Amino acid sequence: EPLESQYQVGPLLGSGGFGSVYSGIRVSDNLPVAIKHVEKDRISDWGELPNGTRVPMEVVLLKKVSSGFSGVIRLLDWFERPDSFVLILERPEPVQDLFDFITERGALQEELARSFFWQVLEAVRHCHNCGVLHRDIKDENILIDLNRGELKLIDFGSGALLKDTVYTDFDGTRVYSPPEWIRYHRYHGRSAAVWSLGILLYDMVCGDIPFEHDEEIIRGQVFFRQRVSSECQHLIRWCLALRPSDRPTFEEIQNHPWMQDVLLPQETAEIHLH
Ligand SMILES: FC(F)(F)Oc1cccc(-n2nnc3ccc(NCC4CCNCC4)nc32)c1
Repeated sequence: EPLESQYQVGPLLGSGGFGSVYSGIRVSDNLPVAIKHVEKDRISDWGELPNGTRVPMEVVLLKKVSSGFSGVIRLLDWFERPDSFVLILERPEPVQDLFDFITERGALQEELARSFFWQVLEAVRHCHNCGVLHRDIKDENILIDLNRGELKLIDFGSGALLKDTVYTDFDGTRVYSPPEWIRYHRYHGRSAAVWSLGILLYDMVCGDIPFEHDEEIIRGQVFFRQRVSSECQHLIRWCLALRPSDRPTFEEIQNHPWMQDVLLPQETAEIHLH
């Protein structure tokens, strides 16, 4: 079979709502890869490629964003099996997700959080550009290429095609979901994304997410548990405005005073990762 011969399976890296993910190598050129299995019965959202073939939405979305270079994990190949689909994905090495990174480091220095957050913004802009809404932005779905200091977005399994009309479905992470989802089961793509970016930024500079319960999300009152500059607090509170239309655009986020003078990825690595 074209799967078992082209790739050499290694250790299981993780398992969960996303399926089972294995470390692996492409046998030809020894490129490191990740091998992700999803059972068909466990798949909720289906999509279709330009031709007839019906695939997981995730494959559709990944092909739309996997063109060229970016802060998005590249889809190298996919295979269909009788009861599952198998995805072949890029694997940086060495690598660590941002969740684990924050677990080990605690709250991030603002200089480091600025660099990370900037790269997340460019990746998300890229997705929206390609007509893709990720819908599950959070520290676990962000990989750090430790050598290069480059961040990479992963797991489009809760994603959707970007549209200008309302969304009434959501299967991403609840504590990163906006108050309009909690209260009305309605949200629009960009402003729901910006809310989750606000959660992420708080997570980075405080070492934990700001809200646990539905009622806290709805109240939208932000308490800073760690020392954070006034400019950073302001950006966070702006992303977390209760009224969707009160939140910044990607452009306003990147023109914010706190976002100025970002480090390059490589110097971020030299100063903070090496
Ligand atoms: F971490 C590795 F790079 F080694 O693993 C990869 C490499 C490339 C892609 C992925 N992906 N892509 N979608 C994923 C969904 C879940 C997932 N789970 C294992 C990770 C382990 C640590 N980081 C968060 C989850 N990995 C995924 C995982």
